[PDB]
Amino acid sequence: FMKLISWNVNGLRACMTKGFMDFFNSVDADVFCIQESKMQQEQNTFEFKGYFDFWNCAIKKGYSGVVTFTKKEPLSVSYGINMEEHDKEGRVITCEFESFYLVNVYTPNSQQALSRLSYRMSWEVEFKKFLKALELKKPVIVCGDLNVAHNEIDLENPKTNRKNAGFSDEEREKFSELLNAGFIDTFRYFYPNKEKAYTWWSYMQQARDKNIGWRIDYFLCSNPLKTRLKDALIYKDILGSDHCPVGLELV
Ligand SMILES: [Mn+2]
Ligand SMILES: [Mn+2]
Repeated sequence: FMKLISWNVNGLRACMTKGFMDFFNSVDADVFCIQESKMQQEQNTFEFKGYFDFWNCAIKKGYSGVVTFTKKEPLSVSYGINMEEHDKEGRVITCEFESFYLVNVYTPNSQQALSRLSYRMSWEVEFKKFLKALELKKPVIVCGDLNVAHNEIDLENPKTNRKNAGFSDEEREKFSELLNAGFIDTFRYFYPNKEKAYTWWSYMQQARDKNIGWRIDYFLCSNPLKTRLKDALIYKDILGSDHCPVGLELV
C-alpha cells in the first residue's frame, strides 16, 4: 500500500528544532506534505534523502508556504490554482501521479473576528472549481490544513466557537458544499463516531494535554477512490507544532 502524510508544521525551521526530521524519517511516507513552511526554498538547509521536494513560497516573507515531498517522480507539478489573485501566498501544490492528483493545500485562515471571511469565501468558490477541473482528467486526493471544523463532533466547545475562525456557519457551509461536489472526508469515512479526534490545539494553558482541540486537518478524496482506501490516521502524539500530522493509507 501507499502511505500519505500531511502536517501543518507552524514554521519548518521551528519544527526542525522540535524533532521534525525524526518523525519524517520514522514514518517513511510515500508522500509527505507540509504547510506553513514560513521559509523560502533558497534558504533550505535540510536534506530529505530519497525524496523529490517541491516548494511554493509566499511573496510575503516568513508567511504561509507549502512543500510536497514525494518518493515517486510526479508526471507533472503545478502551483496555485491558476488565478493570480489567489496565487501569491504559497498555498497550493498539485502533483500528478499515475492514478490521481495529490493537492497539498494550506487554506486561508479567516482571522480573528472573521476579518478575512469575505476573501475566504472567494477562495472556497475557486478552490472547488479548481478541484473539479482536475477531476476531468483523474481523481483527486486533497490534504492539508483546511481551516474548518465541520460538525460539532469535530471540536471541543462547538456552541461557544461559532463566531471564531474555522467554525463560522459560512466556513462550515463551504466545506459541506465541497463534499457535496463529490469528495469524501476520509477520517470520517472510517471513524464517523470517534469523539475527541483533533489535529490542532490553541495555546490556552495545557490545551493539548487536556485535548481541548479542533479537527481542521484532512485528507479528502474523489468518490471513486473510496474502494482503494485502507485507513485514515491522526498522529496525535507527534509534537513540534500546534497541529499534529494526519495520514491516509490506500492501495
Ligand atoms: Mn501556525
Ligand atoms: Mn522522465
